[PDB]
Amino acid sequence: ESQAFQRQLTALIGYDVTDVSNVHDDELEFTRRGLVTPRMAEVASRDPKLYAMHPWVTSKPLPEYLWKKIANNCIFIVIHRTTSQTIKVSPDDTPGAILQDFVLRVCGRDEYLVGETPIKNFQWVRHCLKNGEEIHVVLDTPPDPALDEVRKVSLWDCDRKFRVKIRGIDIPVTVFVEANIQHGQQVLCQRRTSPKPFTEEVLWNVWLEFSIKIKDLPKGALLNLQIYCQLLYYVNLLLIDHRFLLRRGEYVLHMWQISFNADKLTSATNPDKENSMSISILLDNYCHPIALPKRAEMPNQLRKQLEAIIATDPLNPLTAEDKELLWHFRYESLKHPKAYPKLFSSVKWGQQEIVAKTYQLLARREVWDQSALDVGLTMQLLDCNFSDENVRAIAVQKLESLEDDDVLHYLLQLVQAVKFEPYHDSALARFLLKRGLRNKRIGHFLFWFLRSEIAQSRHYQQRFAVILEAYLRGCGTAMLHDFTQQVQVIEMLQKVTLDIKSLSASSQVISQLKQKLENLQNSQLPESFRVPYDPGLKAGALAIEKCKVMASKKKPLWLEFKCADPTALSNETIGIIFKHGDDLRQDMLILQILRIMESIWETESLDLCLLPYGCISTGDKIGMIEIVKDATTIAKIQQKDEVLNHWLKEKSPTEEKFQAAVERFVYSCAGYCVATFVLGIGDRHNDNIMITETGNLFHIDFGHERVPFVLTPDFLFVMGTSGTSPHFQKFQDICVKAYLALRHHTNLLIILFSMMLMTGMKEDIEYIRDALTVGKNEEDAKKYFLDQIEVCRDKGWTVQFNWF
Ligand SMILES: COc1ccc(Nc2ncc3c(n2)n([C@H]2CC[C@H](O)CC2)c(=O)n3C)c(C)c1
Repeated sequence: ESQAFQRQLTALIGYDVTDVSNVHDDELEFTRRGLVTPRMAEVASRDPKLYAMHPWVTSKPLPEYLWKKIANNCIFIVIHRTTSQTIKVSPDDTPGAILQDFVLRVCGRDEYLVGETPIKNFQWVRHCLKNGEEIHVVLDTPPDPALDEVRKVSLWDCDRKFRVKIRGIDIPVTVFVEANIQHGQQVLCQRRTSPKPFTEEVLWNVWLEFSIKIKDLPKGALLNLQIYCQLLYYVNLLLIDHRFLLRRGEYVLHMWQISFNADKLTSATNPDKENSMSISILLDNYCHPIALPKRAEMPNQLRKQLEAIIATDPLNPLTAEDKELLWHFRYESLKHPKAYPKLFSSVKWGQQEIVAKTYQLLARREVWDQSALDVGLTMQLLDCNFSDENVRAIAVQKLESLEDDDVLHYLLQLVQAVKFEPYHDSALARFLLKRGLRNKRIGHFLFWFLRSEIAQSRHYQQRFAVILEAYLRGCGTAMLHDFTQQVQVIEMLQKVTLDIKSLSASSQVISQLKQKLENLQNSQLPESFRVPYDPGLKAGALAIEKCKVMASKKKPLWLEFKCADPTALSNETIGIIFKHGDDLRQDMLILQILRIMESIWETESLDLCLLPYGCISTGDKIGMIEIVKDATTIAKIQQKDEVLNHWLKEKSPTEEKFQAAVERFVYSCAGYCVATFVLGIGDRHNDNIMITETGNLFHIDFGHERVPFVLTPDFLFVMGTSGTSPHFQKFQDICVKAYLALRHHTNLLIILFSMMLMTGMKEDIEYIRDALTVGKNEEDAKKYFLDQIEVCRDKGWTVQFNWF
């Protein structure tokens, strides 16, 4: 009766937040009640009308390539009733002015054209102009906001050295315990136990005294415990808790098993108590509670040394000379905004006096607050290397400036950045909540980004579940209903995917698939649901006739659905692929960097025609993918030079379209050539590369003799070259222009890649350093990328054959 709402959330989240079996403290519960106020703050402040209609707008300028589509400075928009009427409108006109009570909704979508923004600033308009599609809208009644209703003694006095006694270990299946006092990634001090023979139970009952004092312990200090037989098991314990108190008492911590990573810094313990290793520890308990409280100019040559350090990439290491120089001239380093990540690495966190000096420094935020928002720099202070709550907070405040559109660009990476946070109720977690509760699109993707990690990562499911419950308790009854219609479908369809995969090592499989879905369609399944990757799109009834099982090494479910919106322009079905086997969380990350790459090029007035298809990971190596209409594989066309160009002319009806297809190929090919090379996912097979009948080429399957990228003689013949051509010159020109544009955002791409490698996947990250050629000049870099084209031209088909 009363607890029916919590059980409703538990089914949506995929984890029971009310469960307190895998906890040793009230951390998750304190953060649950602490997340009430920021949720209430956004629910009360948000506009009912604007939130219900969720307008997707951008304050960014209109691109140079998109102005070419608007003739005589007036675009055409058609308003529907049975009857339609075309209206010529200026790009600077507001929807109300075109309206001359009634809303302008997109035909066949849940996207609305409202607010004090011009038509050129609407994301749907910029999309229609790109693909060369007519802007079709319908005079609708505004959606009711009532559908979105919401249901309702000092530590610095302790001069004694820190110690912790390791009682023993226990496993049902030579060894020693490695104790570490960690702050981020840096180890303050290390102490190891005597090596005793490895058995079922190994007791020590000995105190491990550290060099660090109680006074010198910082906020967010971790007690890293490691088992070496070499490394086998790991576990962590936050020494200074969420209530600013030094931990006390007996603890039995279940350790995570191995075989660097975001999964190592986790405060959460192993839920598998009947199969994992455990550790018994005791912390010095006291009667009184121990709580934690709250110039001259640089010379010419030394300034040249300091400015050189700030100028280097985020991966370049800081020596003792570098760290001491940055800390001594911290006030001059404070003047430079790019110096902040390198400066906050130069500070001794295991020293009470030094940490206090970092706080009085940070107080003079006069230059940081006034500085231009650098997302690369902002994200830099949110990684594994930064664990001070106050240092991480100065980055989160800069993210507040970021508009809704740009929040969507980095939403996935910001969600993964929570893994690097020492405590649960953090500024970043509170930020993701507020931005998710303000905008329906941000909140929708937030739900799926959180639900993806909960379903797989047991290391962070407890943390992400309390963030999802906090979002879910303010998204409104309308979204809560939609999220259930989505969950019910994705869960029922995940069952069929794993069932069909188990039945295959044909006529039998396709007849059994059509059997399994038919009885599901005429049962408890919803009549309509929202597409997790395209929330504007709404899929209805299953097209059982068009449903099939794909023929590959894995057995995915090719599913087709009729559109729920009857105001849709075409009767075209929605295609969704349910695939098990590959890690879709990796595909999710690469596709996001690809979307960022498109925005990076947009600011530089470039359009490299990338196709970043929809992909949402739902469970254990299982999720959904977008079916790209009128698109096939390169290997499918082969099942050698003329073969690809002939397919383009065959699928082209008029010469007007084939001359457009060759241009659509030149941009899309060069775009994926640059993108895949930078991220180190360029040496791929024809089966993992696709092309549309419109000429748009795109890379697929990012589930983890050599060549930098794919530029085979079948593609070069489309351009008209054999081992120059007017199209090939256009290709190399845009290849240089696109590569040069990404080098202007090196630190962004370095920090995006570094995070991806830690949350999704040391020497491996070092790849982008050479790929984006750090240290070299713009003219020197031009020759490097042109030489990579020459490697592809010399190799040709040699690499493609080698893939067995
Ligand atoms: C994460 O990888 C994926 C999976 C499916 C799609 N969508 C998709 N739409 C239409 C397709 C298609 N795939 N394929 C594949 C099947 C998988 C195989 O590996 C390659 C060929 C086709 O033959 N047609 C006609 C994408 C864009 C990426």
